[PDB]
Amino acid sequence: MKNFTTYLSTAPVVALIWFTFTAGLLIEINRFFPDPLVF
Amino acid sequence: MFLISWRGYWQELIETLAWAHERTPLANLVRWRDKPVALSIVQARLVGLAHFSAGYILTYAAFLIASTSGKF
Amino acid sequence: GDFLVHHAIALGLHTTTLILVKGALDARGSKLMPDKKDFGYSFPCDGPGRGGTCDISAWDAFYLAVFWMLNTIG
Amino acid sequence: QASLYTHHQYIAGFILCGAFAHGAIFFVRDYDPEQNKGNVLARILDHKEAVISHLSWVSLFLGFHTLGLYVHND
Amino acid sequence: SGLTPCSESKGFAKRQKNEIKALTKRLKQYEEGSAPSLALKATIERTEKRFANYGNAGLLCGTDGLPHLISDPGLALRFGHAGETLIPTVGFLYIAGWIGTAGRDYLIASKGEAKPREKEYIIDVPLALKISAQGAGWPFRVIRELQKGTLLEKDSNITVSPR
Amino acid sequence: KVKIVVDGNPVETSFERWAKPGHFSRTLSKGPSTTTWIWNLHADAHDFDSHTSDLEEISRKVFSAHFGQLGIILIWLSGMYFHGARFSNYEAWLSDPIHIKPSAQVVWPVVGQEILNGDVGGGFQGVQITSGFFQLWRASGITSELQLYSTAIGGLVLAAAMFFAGWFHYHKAAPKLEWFQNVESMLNHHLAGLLGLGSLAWAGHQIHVSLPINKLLDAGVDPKEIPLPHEFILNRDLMAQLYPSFSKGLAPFFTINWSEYSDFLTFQGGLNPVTGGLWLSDQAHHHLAIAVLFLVAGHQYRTNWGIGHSIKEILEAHKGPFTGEGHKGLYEILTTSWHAQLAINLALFGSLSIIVAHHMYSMPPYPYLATDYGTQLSIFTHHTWIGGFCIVGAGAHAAIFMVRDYDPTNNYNNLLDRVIRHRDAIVSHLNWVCIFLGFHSFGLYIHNDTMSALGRPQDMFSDTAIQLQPVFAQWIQNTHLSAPQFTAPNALAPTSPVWGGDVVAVGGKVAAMPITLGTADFMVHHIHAFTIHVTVLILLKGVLYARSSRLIPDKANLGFRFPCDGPGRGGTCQVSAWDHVFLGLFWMYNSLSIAIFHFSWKMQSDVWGTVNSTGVSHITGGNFSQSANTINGWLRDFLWAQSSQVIQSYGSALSAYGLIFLGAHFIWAFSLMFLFSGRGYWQELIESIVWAHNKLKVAPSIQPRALSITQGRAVGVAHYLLGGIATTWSFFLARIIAVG
Amino acid sequence: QQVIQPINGDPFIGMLETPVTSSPLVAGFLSNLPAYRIGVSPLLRGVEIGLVHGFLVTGPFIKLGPLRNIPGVAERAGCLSGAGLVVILAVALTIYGASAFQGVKTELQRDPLQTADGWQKFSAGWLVGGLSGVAWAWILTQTLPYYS
Amino acid sequence: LNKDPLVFVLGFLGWTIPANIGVSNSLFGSFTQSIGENLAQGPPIQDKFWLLLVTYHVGLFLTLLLGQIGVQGRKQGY
Ligand code: CLA
Ligand code: CLA
Ligand code: CLA
Ligand code: CLA
Ligand SMILES: CC1=C(C/C=C(\C)CCC[C@H](C)CCC[C@H](C)CCCC(C)C)C(=O)c2ccccc2C1=O
Ligand SMILES: CC(=O)/C=C/C=C(C)/C=C\[C@H]1[C@H](C)CCCC1(C)C
Ligand code: SF4
Repeated sequence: MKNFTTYLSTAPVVALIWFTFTAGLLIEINRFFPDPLVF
Repeated sequence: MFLISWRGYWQELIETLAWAHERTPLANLVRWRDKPVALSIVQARLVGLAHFSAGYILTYAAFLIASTSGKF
Repeated sequence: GDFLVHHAIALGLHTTTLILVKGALDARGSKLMPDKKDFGYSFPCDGPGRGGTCDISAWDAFYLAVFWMLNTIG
Repeated sequence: QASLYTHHQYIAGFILCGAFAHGAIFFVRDYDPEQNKGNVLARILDHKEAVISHLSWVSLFLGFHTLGLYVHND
Repeated sequence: SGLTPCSESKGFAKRQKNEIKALTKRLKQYEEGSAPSLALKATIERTEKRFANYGNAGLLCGTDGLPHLISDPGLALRFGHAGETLIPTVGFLYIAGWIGTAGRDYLIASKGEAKPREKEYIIDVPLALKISAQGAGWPFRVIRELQKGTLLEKDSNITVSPR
Repeated sequence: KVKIVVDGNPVETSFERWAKPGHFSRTLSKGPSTTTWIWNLHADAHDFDSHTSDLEEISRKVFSAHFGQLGIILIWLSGMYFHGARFSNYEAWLSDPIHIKPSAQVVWPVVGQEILNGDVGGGFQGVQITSGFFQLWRASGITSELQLYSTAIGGLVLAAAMFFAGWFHYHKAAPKLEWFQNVESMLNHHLAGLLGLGSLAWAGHQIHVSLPINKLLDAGVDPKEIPLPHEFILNRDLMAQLYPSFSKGLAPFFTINWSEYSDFLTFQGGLNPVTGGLWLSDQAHHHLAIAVLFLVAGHQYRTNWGIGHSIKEILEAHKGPFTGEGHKGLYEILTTSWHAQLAINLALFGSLSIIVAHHMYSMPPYPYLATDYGTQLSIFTHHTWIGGFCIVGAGAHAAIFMVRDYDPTNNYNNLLDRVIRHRDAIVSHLNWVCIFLGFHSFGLYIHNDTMSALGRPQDMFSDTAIQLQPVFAQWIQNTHLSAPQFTAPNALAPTSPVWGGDVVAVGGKVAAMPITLGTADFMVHHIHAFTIHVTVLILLKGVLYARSSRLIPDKANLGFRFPCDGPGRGGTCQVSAWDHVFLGLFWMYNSLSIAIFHFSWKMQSDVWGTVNSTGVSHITGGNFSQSANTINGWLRDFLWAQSSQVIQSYGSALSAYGLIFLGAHFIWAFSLMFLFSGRGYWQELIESIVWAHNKLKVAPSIQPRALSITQGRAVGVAHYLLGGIATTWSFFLARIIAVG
Repeated sequence: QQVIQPINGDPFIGMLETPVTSSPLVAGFLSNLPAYRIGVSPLLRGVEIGLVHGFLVTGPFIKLGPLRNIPGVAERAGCLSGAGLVVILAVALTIYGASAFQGVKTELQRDPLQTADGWQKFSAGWLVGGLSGVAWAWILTQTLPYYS
Repeated sequence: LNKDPLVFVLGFLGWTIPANIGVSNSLFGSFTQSIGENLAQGPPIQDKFWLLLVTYHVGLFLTLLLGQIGVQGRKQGY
């Protein structure tokens, strides 16, 4: 499990997880609050 | 072509061509004075840039003058 | 539209200037080639050693910047 | 009018490239560091990394945001 | 700039009416209650809400009938356009300083390890999450580093090429 | 003696090496000092012979990697069947394949992207597909989403089996080297067992499932009222209703009364007029005959029962007075070099994909494929591109063999040795051929453009001026048109309508028609010959001079992939065989772009279109023969005129193509920064940027480097190809979806 | 039996002897061409070569030139064009000789052609033979029975 | 050429005599009839003379090539 979590901590896996989180957050914000142009 | 392909490809190609001329009957009666070689690295950058720029300018000049003068 | 294209023009001016200025200031030497002044303004490269050194001369910075100038004036 | 504007702007672009080219040539061939010790020329050579890096930053900012606004509008 | 509010712009209203009309023209080829009909009606509802919201935000409209943003901080604050660029500027700068400070903190913390390069491509994920949480208080720490003199490395410790 | 030999449990199954990037390589396992290590890890990941010199370990890695690729392909295929089952208008299209556009992708409503769910018909909204799956599923007899679901589930089970096998044959039971070197056994099994039994089993499916269901479909029966395939399996009388010879059962087969089966094993030729596709009974007979031929072919090679051929003996016997020792030593090469095998197989596989493109457009094998113009254009273009890339790869791995696996001791005066010993003659003659072809192909167009601009159309190379008729191809067309009369008497019709004869029309649209050839066709075919010969010149020159040249006599010591041997000898950039692959990719792109442009314009101008009482109204109205003999004709009447659909696509469901058109133009232009520049500039720029990071104490420990010279070239050509090909992709698809 | 051998038995001169190079028909035919008559004067070999080449070039000019569709004018224009090409090639041959010239065994004397004076006589012979061959081509278009 | 040339009716007649066998006339007979009919202006592109020419000549050339190889290959060792 230690070796597996080290693999999950390699740069592309962390990049995949973080960018999936960020893209999903942006997508769900735009789903819940459609068409934001201004604050 | 001058900007993407670089020198050593052309030098080996020219070597085969120089072999061909020396071995071809009725043509090897004539010889070069200057040994044919590929253009230098810097010369290639220059010549590619010159063709790129001249084509850029000629294309836009034709488009500009034709598009404006065909209407006006 | 004038706003957007003027900022494109600013990008072109600043990038062409960056290439030209970096070429002029690194013309005498850089970390990759600390004795570049000994080789002159225009030379092909310093060979594939030290990672490879294509287009390291200041002349090559001019050559790269002409593309950006043509893009900018375009 | 269109031909004259385009003609003189392309001529201006080529000339500006040449200006910076001959500045680089000056730095290689003619610049004497001992004769310019501590003056404005030597001092701008002495912070060339700051100048180049700031030109890089402004070019990157302009490119990222101008292209991004255009692509968003597209 | 000679603009008009979008809520009183005729071009803005014409654009809303034309977009709704195109979507409604697409609608009259499907039965009611079908998935295409529901999807098109949802798009129509979103279009109407979007035009109403852009009118109600006080956005200015050009002769194109489209919203134009005001970005001078003076004109924005006095005429109620701070939500267009100024407040987004503050929000972006806060998040960007957060990201940069978290990255700097992680790099500095990794510099003291026995194998500093290992943490750069095999991420210390608990440490990264802890540092990422602490990036919320970045302006205070960064301003203190600026006044103290520890934000910047001294020029005598940085490599430079021969001049 | 051919036998199964494995090693038990050679490699432990553990995540320990997953946690150590670059473990496979002795240089890379120590970890990075610079960012170059990050790229080198990916570049060297599948270079097995660089990791070790043991042929057994390399072969085991290759076998298990092939299982992994098969599992990925099965996941992809099951995905396509699943999206047909779940996210498609397939059943509605089955009820009305002439008016309903196939769609099997639906986008979610967010950020306005639901406009891409176009009104494709059948009460359905989605992205229109051009892969041809609907026509393939209909030809197979699939009538419901349940059968598509079943294939998707079965594919995922088989995908898991492939991934299990790759793990199993690497970690548990890894075959030894002598198992892999049983090329006689592998050829016998792949000819008779894979291809032969595959064709026999597919003939079985066609006869028992595809033939009766499609017969009922083309009769006009509603697909929901057609009996399921197993009803045709279990009820022989039901099948005998459609094919009366089935009442006799298998007795005509066993008594050699094969002509009784003539109702479902036919030799009609041509196309089914209802669907515009090839007759499925013809396909059943074709696959049966193919199966028998391959089953016979798989008994040629000696394995364990004395009879059969030794391939080494065959090769060593074929030598002549011109060729020295002939094919001696080739058996040792092809049983010890994986790269030599890859070179051969890539060359033939790519040539096969290109042949497939031509044969499927000319003889459309699926119902309602030929009038789905988007699908026709897409599959031609796709298989052409796959073929070209595979051929360039053949050149690459031939060169890799020459650098790494060639041994002069085992090649003394054989064919390979003698080819190397006159490489200058080969390359110089091919150089002359390329120059001659370029002059007498492209210069004809330049002559025509200049004559037309000067107001001298009578001085042009054209059908109404100085003519260049392709008389040999015209004679071939006439011969193939006249074939059912004399030279193929039991075939009712020619193989394709392209040779001559009448228009095949489906739903008021042309499925296939004669493709006449005039001066413009002559000119563009010699363009094709020129571009193919130049691409051959680059790749073959890379192979022949991979080890040495007059310029660099010790090039093999520098390896397959190296940037140069320095600025000396005038300058030696791109001497490596890898760089010949790099240049050959561009010329492959140029060649295949002209080929697919030729296809698109000629089909739109001379084949595709609507049928009226008067005749055929083609999409671009026959303008190929009028203007394809000038470059300006191509630029205006093809590129400028046909790009109207992609640049007007905004605000429609085709707007994704307009965006991809622009983005692909961008990616293409972006590539020129990598191709035109050099890493010395970029490394110095990075020095200044690194100074800025050092000042703020944000310099990384993994020291940033510019890309290597070779990586700069690889990035440049990858983005060039991606941008150009995706530009043509969006142009083609928007054009033919909107006007098809 | 092997029909490809090193050039003159020397494996290290960059040439191979093949049936194309060294068949008795090919080597006999090439030896009797005027280019390979080493002892014959370069002027007369130039005359023969010029006759052959000036005659042959008129054909494309006659049948494919801009005036090819004008009866009578087509032949005269094609022959004047061929004469212009012959004169241009004479200039090229002459400037080749002035620049190119500033042992051989089977012992052989070197060609008098491969000298400055010999090449200049060759150029004169080329010019005379080429103009004569162009004129003879015109005469043939005016006199051949089945010419069209 | 070092071709070892030998007088070859075995191949001149090794293809022509089998090609003069009547099947549903013969290839050689049809070829000669086409030559005679075309000798009475070049043959058109619809004429069977081209196909008869190509088939007969590829058969004769392959027969001659295989005959030369068989005579020389057996003599020099197979
Ligand atoms: C369209 C063509 C194109 C593009 C986009 C660029 C881009 C760039 N050039 Mg290169 N250039 C080009 C053509 C181009 N060039 C050509 C033909 C030459 C002649 C060889 C050069 C020569 C050149 C020199 C000599 C220099 C540049 C520099 C720059 C930068 C300018 C600053 C900037 O705009 O930052 C913004 C960056 C961009 C606009 C790049 C694209 C950014 C993308 C869109 C970000 C998003 C990526 C996406 C999300 C990732 C998806 C990946 C996917 C697989 C998942 C930028 C990286 C200068 C530089 O490096 O300054 C810092 C520099 O010194 N250029
Ligand atoms: C720790 C992260 C970090 C920080 C604090 C900085 C800071 C700086 N960068 Mg550097 N940069 C980074 C990462 C970082 N960079 C990476 C990963 C790259 C490779 C893409 C670069 C490439 C780069 C260039 C080419 C340039 C800068 C420049 C600059 C300066 C101006 C700001 C800017 O232009 O942003 C622009 C930043 C980018 C375009 C890349 C940012 C990529 C992400 C968003 C940052 C990395 C986040 C990191 C992975 C977080 C991990 C933390 C976590 C484990 C806890 C400033 C000194 C400019 C200059 O020198 O100004 C004087 C300049 O020209 N950067
Ligand atoms: C009749 C016997 C038979 C059949 C049908 C095959 C078929 C195949 N072999 Mg070949 N093989 C055989 C005998 C056979 N082999 C023998 C006797 C040897 C040793 C001399 C080999 C040595 C060999 C090597 C070294 C490789 C292959 C590979 C392949 C695949 C080629 C790519 C392809 O077209 O995939 C088409 C795929 C399908 C049609 C999907 C279904 C495939 C089924 C499930 C497998 C059936 C064949 C298998 C041998 C049956 C045994 C069952 C197993 C549980 C014991 C394909 C699966 C290549 C590879 O891809 O393997 C991973 C490869 O590298 N084979
Ligand atoms: C349109 C762009 C272009 C052009 C014209 C060429 C030209 C050529 N390429 Mg280059 N190439 C290009 C793009 C181009 N390339 C690019 C972008 C790359 C980077 C990948 C390359 C990389 C490349 C490689 C790797 C190779 C070539 C080769 C060739 C030659 C092919 C043989 C031939 O056709 O000769 C005929 C010449 C032409 C068809 C050019 C047009 C000539 C006109 C019609 C004649 C005009 C004569 C003029 C009127 C008389 C002079 C009058 C004037 C002085 C007043 C030819 C010189 C191959 C070669 O060298 O093999 C022999 C070769 O191996 N190219
Ligand atoms: C532009 C260019 C470069 C500069 C390009 C470089 C250095 C590539 C940069 C790639 C990425 C963007 C670097 C950063 C990768 C990190 C993994 C980023 C992490 C940050 C997250 C946001 C993902 C060269 O090095 C070069 C070398 C040789 C010939 C031509 C060229 C050339 O044209
Ligand atoms: C607003 C603007 O225009 C310039 C501001 C930046 C500073 C003060 C530059 C840095 C200093 C810090 C305190 C230490 C490094 C060198 C400097 C110049 C003294
Ligand atoms: S490839 Fe680069 S480093 Fe090598 S010789 Fe050419 S320019 Fe110099």
